[PDB]
Amino acid sequence: PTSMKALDHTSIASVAPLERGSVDTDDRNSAPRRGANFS
Amino acid sequence: MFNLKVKDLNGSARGLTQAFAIGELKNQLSVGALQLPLQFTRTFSASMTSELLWEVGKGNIDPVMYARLFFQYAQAGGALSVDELVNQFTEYHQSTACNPEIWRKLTAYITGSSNRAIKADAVGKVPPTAILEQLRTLAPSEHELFHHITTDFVCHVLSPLGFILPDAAYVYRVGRTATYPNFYALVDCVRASDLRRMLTALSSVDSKMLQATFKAKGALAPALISQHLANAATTAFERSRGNFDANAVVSSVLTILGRLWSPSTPKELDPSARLRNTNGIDQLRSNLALFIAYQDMVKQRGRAEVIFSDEELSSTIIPWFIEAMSEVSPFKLRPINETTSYIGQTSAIDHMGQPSHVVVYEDWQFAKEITAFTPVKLANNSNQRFLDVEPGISDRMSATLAPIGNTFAVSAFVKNRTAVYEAVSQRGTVNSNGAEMTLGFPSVVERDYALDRDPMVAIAALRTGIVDESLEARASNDLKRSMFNYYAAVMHYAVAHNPEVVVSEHQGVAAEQGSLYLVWNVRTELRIPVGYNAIEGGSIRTPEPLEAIAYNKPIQPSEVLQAKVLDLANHTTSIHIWPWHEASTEFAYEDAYSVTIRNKRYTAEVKEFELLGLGQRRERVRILKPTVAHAIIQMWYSWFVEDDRTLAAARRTSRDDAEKLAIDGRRMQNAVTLLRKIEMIGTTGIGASAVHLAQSRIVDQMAGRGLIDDSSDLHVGINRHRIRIWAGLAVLQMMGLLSRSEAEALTKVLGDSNALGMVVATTDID
Amino acid sequence: PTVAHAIIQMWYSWFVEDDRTLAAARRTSRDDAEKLAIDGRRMQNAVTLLRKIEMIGTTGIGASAVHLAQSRIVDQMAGRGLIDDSSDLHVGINRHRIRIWAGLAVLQMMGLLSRSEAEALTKVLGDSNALGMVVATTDID
Amino acid sequence: MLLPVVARAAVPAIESAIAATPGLVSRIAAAIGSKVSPSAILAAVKSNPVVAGLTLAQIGSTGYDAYQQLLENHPEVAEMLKDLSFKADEIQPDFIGNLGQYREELELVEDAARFVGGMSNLIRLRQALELDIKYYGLKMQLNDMGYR
Amino acid sequence: MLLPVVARAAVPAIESAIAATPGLVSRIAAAIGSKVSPSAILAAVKSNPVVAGLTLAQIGSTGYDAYQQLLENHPEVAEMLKDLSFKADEIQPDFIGNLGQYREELELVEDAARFVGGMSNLIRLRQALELDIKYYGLKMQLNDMGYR
Amino acid sequence: QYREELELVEDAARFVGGMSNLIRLRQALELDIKYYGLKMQLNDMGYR
Amino acid sequence: MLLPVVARAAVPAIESAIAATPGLVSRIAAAIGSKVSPSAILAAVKSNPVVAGLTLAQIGSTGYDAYQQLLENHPEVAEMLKDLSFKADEIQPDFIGNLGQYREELELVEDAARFVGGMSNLIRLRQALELDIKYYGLKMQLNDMGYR
Amino acid sequence: MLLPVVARAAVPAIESAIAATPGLVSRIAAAIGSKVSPSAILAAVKSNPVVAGLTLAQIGSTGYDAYQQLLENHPEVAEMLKDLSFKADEIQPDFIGNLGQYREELELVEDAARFVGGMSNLIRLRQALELDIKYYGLKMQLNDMGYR
Repeated sequence: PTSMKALDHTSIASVAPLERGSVDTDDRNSAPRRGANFS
Repeated sequence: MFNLKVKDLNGSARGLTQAFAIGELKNQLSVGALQLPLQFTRTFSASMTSELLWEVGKGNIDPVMYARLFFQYAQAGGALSVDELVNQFTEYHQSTACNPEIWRKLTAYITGSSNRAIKADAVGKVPPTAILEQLRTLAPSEHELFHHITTDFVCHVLSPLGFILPDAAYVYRVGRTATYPNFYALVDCVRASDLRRMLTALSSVDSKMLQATFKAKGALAPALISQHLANAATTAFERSRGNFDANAVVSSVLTILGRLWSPSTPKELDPSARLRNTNGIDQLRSNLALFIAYQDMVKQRGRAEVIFSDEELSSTIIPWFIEAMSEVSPFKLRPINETTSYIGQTSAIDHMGQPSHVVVYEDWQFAKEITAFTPVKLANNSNQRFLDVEPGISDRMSATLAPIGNTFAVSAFVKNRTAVYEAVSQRGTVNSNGAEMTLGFPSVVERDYALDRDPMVAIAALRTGIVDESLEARASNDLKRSMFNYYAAVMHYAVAHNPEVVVSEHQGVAAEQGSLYLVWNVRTELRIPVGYNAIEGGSIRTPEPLEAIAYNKPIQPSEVLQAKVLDLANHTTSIHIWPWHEASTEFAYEDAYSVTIRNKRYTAEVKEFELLGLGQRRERVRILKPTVAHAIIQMWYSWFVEDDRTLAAARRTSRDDAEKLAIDGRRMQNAVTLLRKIEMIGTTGIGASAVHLAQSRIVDQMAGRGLIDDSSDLHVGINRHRIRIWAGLAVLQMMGLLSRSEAEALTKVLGDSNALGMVVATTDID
Repeated sequence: PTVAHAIIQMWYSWFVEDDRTLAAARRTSRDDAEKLAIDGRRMQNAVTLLRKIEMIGTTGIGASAVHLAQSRIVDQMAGRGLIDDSSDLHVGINRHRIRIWAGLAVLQMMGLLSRSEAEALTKVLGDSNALGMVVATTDID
Repeated sequence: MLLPVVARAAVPAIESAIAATPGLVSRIAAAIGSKVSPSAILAAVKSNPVVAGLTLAQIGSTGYDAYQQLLENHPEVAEMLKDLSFKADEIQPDFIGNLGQYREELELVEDAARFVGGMSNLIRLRQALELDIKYYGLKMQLNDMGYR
Repeated sequence: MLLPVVARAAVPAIESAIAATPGLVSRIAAAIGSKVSPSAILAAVKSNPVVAGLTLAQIGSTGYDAYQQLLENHPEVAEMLKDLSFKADEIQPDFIGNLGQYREELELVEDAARFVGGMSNLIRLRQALELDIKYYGLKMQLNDMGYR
Repeated sequence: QYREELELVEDAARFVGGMSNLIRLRQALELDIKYYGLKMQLNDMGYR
Repeated sequence: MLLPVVARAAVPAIESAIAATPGLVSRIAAAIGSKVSPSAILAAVKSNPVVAGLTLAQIGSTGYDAYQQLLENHPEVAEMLKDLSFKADEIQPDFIGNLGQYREELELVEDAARFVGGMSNLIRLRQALELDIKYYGLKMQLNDMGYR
Repeated sequence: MLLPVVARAAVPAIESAIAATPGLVSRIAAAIGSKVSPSAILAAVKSNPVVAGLTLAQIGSTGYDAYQQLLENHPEVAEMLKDLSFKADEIQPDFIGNLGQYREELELVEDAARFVGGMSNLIRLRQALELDIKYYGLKMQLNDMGYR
């Protein structure tokens, strides 16, 4: 099997956002919002 | 929707009152006591634009916009001011340019060759983000936004030679601009004149010569590059050096205006006969946007001082101050009539003349486009993530939303309102109070959704005038900056339609040495005052910009205000670094259409992914918020329930036969126009596919029990008119446009008026 | 096609012989102005390399390895019950990773190189970090 | 400095607390970091609002009134006041694990919530069912009389 | 019915618990609502998986093993079974108010979190600072030797 | 004697942000560990 | 939810440790921050995998087996769990300076390494020389017979 | 990190052996260079596979199957472990030493042979390192005089 290991450990060029925020939102699932009753 | 009692302005809305702007928290504000005549013929309005995504990585430098990035990074970023920023930029620029090594070391890296010439063929390629990585170590800074500006500088001189990879890309969002200058927005835009003269020197370096000597000779040492950069970067360092403090350019030149407006200026300090005659003061004398800026100035500093030489020096300041602003900037001078064009007014008149209610509203062009992106991480625990626009989800909604657009235009809301106050009002005068003034500002509520803030603190900011501290500074900085726009946007309006204005000087409580407030001359031709003033002479002189509105006749907005959507589609590859989770709404929905057929209950559930044509439920995708669309609908909801409330409030106490029948004449006529509108939404692409499915979950649920079929002569129609209505909410519910609570009350209103009962009554013949 | 295996065997010999000397020539210098000439040379190769391999990947033999590499993972994944792939396998890294591995396969599926030689040729792109600093792909259709 | 409106009411509140007991005078001198003399701190209060707040935190008995009114007088001191005055709330050893058991339970409510409507509705609906039966009879009867 | 793979382990597990003590036999007969005779419930277990689960909830000592294996081969019952078997977790009187005090505090963490990165990072960064000083020296020295 | 010291704070200040932030961040670290656990758990329940 | 495959092994493993000694029950209650009652923590383990891991760190004797199996079926917690459970390794006062002396030495090996090849080769080549002489004779003789 | 699959194979293997006899502490410290304590050597195993493979081969009663399991599960350690464990086979008086035992060794020579050159060259190179240090200095000095 070919080894892609070495190529796997890498870093990404870093950069800083102008306005910080939205950080912990990376992984979340909001479960759906219901509609109103009808009549 | 914001209601104020114009009689007591102080209590109801202190944000828009002038008494607050010049520093009177207490009730008292001077009457038309002392005065000087004046005419404001010009103003500084921001150009009409809203935020756009602009990408910083590529080799170009567009000086106007990098300047704009500083505004946002420093100001809205939470930092002190762009002034302190730019200063720390030129200490940074002095560090690299005036330093001989730092231009060698990174031309050793990009060219690869320390001690010897490089041929013409053997020219490698170094990606832009690379050289940035190292420049970080050489000339370190606490602001990454500096390293980007130097990085794509060297990229610009080296681009022709081809030492760098083009392919890499990167992106930020520039911010929104206040339409009218706050005091500091002057100070900023003066420093940003320096900065723009900085960058225009960096930007303009061609290095064509270095390109010619490379071709013919065939090779060149780093000694030619590393000088030719160092010559460029020190041409920019020239142009920075020796500019005046913005803080003391403006602080003075708003004072020496402030002394030639105010009538009461002590002769001990009088702007002299020369500077009064200076070229350009004439023009800046009659300019409004400065005035309301001046009022701010004294609100804060409390005072003023002229440091600059009162004569010889201060006559080279002005021509420098004019050239800063006058030059293309975010702020460009315009005739005063134009900048308020979109505001419009309408009023409900008694028999005599005077206002009962009077409405002020911002017209809008409803935004008919919407986009949906899926966020994609670069690597685990990396915030670089860049989104992919997905067409075919968006083509649905924008072809769904386009039908909604035509039918909600704002003018049709107030055209509806005044039709209410015609019917509800008695026959008799209104002496009891000043006419209440309701003002729709969809822009207010709009800014609350993109910033995610309780509508109650936004309104209550205008009412009491103080901003709640409980919120984090990122909001307050966009809240106050907002609350100042409306203040300004009011006075440009009042002044535009009452060209006669008169400048007094407030000194009752002696809060500040120098103060100013306008007083309008408006000729009312009315018997009794609204608000409170003596209404003497057949004209009333009112310090409050609001009152001076109330006496206007109806006005039709001549220019639609324009929202415009943020654009993801264009640059797909570039990695988004700005947080996009603020402007993103999660997209998921569930609902059940319940009907009762022959004494049982049949419920059809439905999911949003089915409505869109998607076969599977995909979690990731996030609708980019439809703010201005949610702004308008929010308005139209609150004015609907408000109307329908005020009628059923009168309908009880009417005590007349002729009039009572005119109320129920109104409600019914109202509610079935309500419904014919929602039924119109049901025929839309999402409306269609919601219906087709709902009937189909109901059918196969009845499979087990054989029961007789309908006439459908009108039954197909009666059933049809009902199922559409429920589509109408479902589409509104699933997009952000209507919250679930207000969707219920909106059913209840349509429910008891038995609107549906009356809708069918037109489809039968008897 | 031994004439072809001859050249590409040579190229891999010389190329590795470079980076052995530079990192050898760097640690000798013990002077800063030079070290950035070398550290600029290492990187400046490792992209020119990383582009050769990827440009190789675009070749039809190249492409057909790509398409098939993803396609089997997508369909392997859909059974596992989550489709988040489509977004993720096209990214800053994993579009390069699979791009390269298809570029080193085509060399190995031919005689042109030995699977141990490619394994080391990878390790050069590992340290030089040329990978992370590009973040941009070119498609030869 | 210090705005006068705050001063007419604020100055005597502190002075009263000082005259009540000396033991506080040493405390505030430590917290604010001011000269122990009662005349000194009173000179500091007038000078800075931030300082004025920390004093009113040290004495909450009589002082709570002015403190709130000071919030209105200066937005900035209160904003930078909330941070300077802070105490870590002692956490119970059992708490975080004790919360772990309600994971199963709260997810049950939110299933019931979404169905009904806002949480406010469900609290109502719960009462409607818990409500005595006669009432259902009562309401039926008013409808029998043609009232609704 | 019940899948054999489960049933193989399930049946003797229950039968063992029965043989251990009679007191359980009466309990399960009450919960499942089946004839008290040990032969009856054992006939019911085989018939329905839902029933099989409730039995294994009644006896957790020896039975927990099979239950999980039942849960594997039957994701279907998993939802239904979770509902039928439920107990309200007794809540402490102090709890909800006791939580009210941490409102101020958690909002402080999430200000620090967003800045650093994911919560995982901040937990790391906190340790890095708390970490002994010598280590900073150690790492500096390896860089002195030219290691990276 | 504090010349050496204050220049140290202002190096830490600029990094974090306004002085107000650093006073907060300092507390966040000094804060008890359990709280980090608490916040993690609310996120475990799906509360943001 | 904890996956059953793990939970099957996990639950009795913990329960066994509890039954072994009470002294651990108080410890885990402190670390996880859960109600001290053995029934409580056992309710928490089932609820969260992260919690399940910290428990198995507290007891390593019998518990190490399940922990690894937990780690397999949950690569997710692996990162988070590694952070929450950490102890600063006590460093020896002599160490960092003691390492400073080997700077001269290791640079000598890496000069020899590059020449030969990978470090693996040099370890071999070193043995080849250290090897007894007769072997060189042996190999020569097989070549004398024709063997290669 | 050490693969969890092989982890459950090695850890009971090395532990049972350590508790079986204390004498095995002589192996761990000799090659691996682990700390004197039985607890720390365990952490070394978990840390590195190479370290682990040298723990498995050294304790041979229960270990072989476990060692071969480690091999396949983490194949990079193959070349390393087989090499770092080598034991000289001394000498056979009889002519037919063969590949019976000496197989591994005569392989080893050839690698070393291949690298250096013709079989003679190595034996030469063997001696050059065996020569007294002085002879080097001699050759250098006779070079200094300008003789070569």
